[PDB]
Amino acid sequence: VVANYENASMAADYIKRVSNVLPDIGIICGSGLGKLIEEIEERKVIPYINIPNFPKTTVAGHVGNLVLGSVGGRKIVAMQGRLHMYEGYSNQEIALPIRVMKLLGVRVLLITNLAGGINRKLKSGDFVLIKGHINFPGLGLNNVLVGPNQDEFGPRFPDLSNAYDRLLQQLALKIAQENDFQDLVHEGVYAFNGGPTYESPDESNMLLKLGCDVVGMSTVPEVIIACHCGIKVLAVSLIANNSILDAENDVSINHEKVLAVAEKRADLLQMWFKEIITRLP
Amino acid sequence: VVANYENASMAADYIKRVSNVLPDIGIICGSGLGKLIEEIEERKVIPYINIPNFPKTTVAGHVGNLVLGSVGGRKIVAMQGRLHMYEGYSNQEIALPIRVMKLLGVRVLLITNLAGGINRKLKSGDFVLIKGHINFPGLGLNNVLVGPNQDEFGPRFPDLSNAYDRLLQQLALKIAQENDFQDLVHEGVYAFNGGPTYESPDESNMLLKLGCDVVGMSTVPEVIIACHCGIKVLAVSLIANNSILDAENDVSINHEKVLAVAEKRADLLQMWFKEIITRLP
Amino acid sequence: VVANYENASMAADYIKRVSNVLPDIGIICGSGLGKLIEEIEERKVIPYINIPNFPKTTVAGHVGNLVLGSVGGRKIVAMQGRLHMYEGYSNQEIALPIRVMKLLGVRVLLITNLAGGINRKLKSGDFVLIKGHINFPGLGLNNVLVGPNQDEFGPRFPDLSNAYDRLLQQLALKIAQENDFQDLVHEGVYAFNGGPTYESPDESNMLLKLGCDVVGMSTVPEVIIACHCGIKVLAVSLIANNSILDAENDVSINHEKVLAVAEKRADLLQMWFKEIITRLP
Ligand SMILES: Cc1ccnc(O)c1
Ligand SMILES: Cc1ccnc(O)c1
Ligand SMILES: Cc1ccnc(O)c1
Repeated sequence: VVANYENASMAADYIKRVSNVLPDIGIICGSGLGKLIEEIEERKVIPYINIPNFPKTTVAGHVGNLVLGSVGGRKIVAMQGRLHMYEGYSNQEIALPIRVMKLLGVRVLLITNLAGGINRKLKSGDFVLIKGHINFPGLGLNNVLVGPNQDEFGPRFPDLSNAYDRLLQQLALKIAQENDFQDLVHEGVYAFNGGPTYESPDESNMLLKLGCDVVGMSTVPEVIIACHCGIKVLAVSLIANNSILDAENDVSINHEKVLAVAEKRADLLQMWFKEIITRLP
Repeated sequence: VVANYENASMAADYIKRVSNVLPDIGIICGSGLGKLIEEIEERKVIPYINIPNFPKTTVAGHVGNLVLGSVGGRKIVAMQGRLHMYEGYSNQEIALPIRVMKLLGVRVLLITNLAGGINRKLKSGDFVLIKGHINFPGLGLNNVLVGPNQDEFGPRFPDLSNAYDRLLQQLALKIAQENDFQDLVHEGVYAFNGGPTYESPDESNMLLKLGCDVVGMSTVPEVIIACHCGIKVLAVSLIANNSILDAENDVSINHEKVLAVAEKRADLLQMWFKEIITRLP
Repeated sequence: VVANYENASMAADYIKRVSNVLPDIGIICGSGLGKLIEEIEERKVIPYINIPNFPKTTVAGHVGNLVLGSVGGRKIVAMQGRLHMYEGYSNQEIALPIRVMKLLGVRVLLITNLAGGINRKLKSGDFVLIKGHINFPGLGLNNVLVGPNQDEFGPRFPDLSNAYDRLLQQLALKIAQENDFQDLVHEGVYAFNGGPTYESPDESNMLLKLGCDVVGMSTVPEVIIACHCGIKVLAVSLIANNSILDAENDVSINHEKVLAVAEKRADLLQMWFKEIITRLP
């Protein structure tokens, strides 16, 4: 199923019939960082498998719902269960849920992820406001837009120089200052590793030389589809470890240690993003 | 349809029946840089869709013709409507038209493209004679030769160290000197970005560190198929912008600005390549 | 055919019925470096094409056998005819033979390859003990583990920091010292170029800047599948040329020169790996 105008429209039609919510904000939450979705008010939970033309996700299993409702007086739509390209999903499967968001009325997309630190000033537990990216799949002929262009959504050759909205970064930092946790908040360049193996010690050393501050396996595909169709983006990484320090000390990373960092920062990230949603212009 | 000896032969048979031209020069012209094709003498226009085993191009649409005839007393074949890998074409679809050129008798392939400047001495409107490349799709398992080797055309493991003929570069520069526009002509290393998103500001900064002079989304696949089967190559980029300066000044690139640069330099590029064809040994 | 638990089990069942050997060591030998397989004792040769669920290899042709028997009193299984990703094999086709090795009882995998030298201290004829890697296909969304995870074999997100066993490197070097050829033995970081074109002169210059010591077109996929399922690895490159010196002197590489280096070092590599097998803990 192609992520075209007709197919996205049929999914949006179903959603509008069931939910009655007209959202102008979308959210995609990272691994262990989804608590906010359980606090959406007057909410409606729609399993992906019920929505016409949504991608099949049963091989990977686990949760996959679209959730609509209100936060801070604002109308939102959330993806509960993100699609990752290391699972084997195609370009068309990644793009269709974002283009449905567009047809539903979304103008701002807020994204979180868990990532590895490269810049030496980053520690486990820090947040990074993403200000640009290095898209290794894109350079290597696996960009999320490879294929026919869907002209109704956007141009054949997008410019990404303003993909990460500057005023949204400034609002996120302002709220951290108001609540006295700005000492945790950095800005940086995100490198997209297709995955699913963690960056090796020598890949980490290479990324340091190339000007990368953070590395992870998500986010850049969704940012590109959003920018292509005119949706503004804020993207924030939670740092699980510093991979350069780990290479110097021969220390390993693993999914269990990552998720313990997520649990440590989940409630603060929930409070931060609730206020960001409330304060959006 | 595989780009094998049998299938390429059937396409060449059709072409020979219709055109009567036996070319020894091939040309592939970049976006907005095709005016020379409209001035081929005693010419024959063959739509791709009529040629057995040529790739289907109707999803992308727009022009797609093979044009045979004479320029400067020399017999040539031109591709009018280039195939780009960001459209989703396979390795086999890109390679078959070049291998048909080989079977028709082509010994020299002349290529132009529109590209972004990385080296600080490059301005909008400059030309770059390409002397080597950095093939990010190739390093990343998307080389145009991934698949079975077609032994009749070339070896399993090609050497690319002489892919860009030195004497052809010298002839191009000599002609620019004769017509007093050598101040526009540089040489440089071409980085292949699969695309279709323009290089981001941080990708541009990375490419500067890695020794790239120019970046674009074409040309390297055709060069590799030509080198594999023994065809000599001249490749010239027209620079639309300097992406490093643009990142420093927060200025955007877009397809409209690119095509205005193409129109500005089209007639000079036409005159240059007409003389190159006339003067080839 | 997916490289899952059921399918790997059916291949292992066939092999156990035919060979009676229960190996705990596996070997994969590089191009022109397979002489040791012809000296396996009380051996059993099983063509890939006879084994249920093994990948089809007739388009590429040439030898493809699994060979079981004894070396130095140890029980081994060898792949005679390696599968390379530049031939077009899928992730699932590369992984299934390694996962069959796991089910048969393999705990240690020994690998050799032919590679190009980047570090300036490497000469034609030198050996490199691989201590880490830079996986350009992996960064670019062509990692061998892209797809559903097969949970019975290993975790969704592997850590590769100990993929190249340190004690096995130390044993290999000790044996070289005992036989007075340690002057040929280096250690280094291996860059994976998907291929099949040799690294270009400008790609070589880039790899030097990025901390790569050696470059080649194999080995990293098998290492990752082995590490994922808990198999220890020793990987050794034989250097055919120095690509940085060749770029400075405008000298070419080709398959014929490569194989002459292989013949020059084949008998020493055979003796070295026989002793390594004998001495494994
Ligand atoms: C959380 C973690 C840290 C390391 N690298 C990633 O891709 C993810
Ligand atoms: C003409 C243009 C300039 C920027 N980058 C490209 O790929 C193309
Ligand atoms: C043997 C050789 C030397 C150059 N590069 C490779 O991939 C292989």
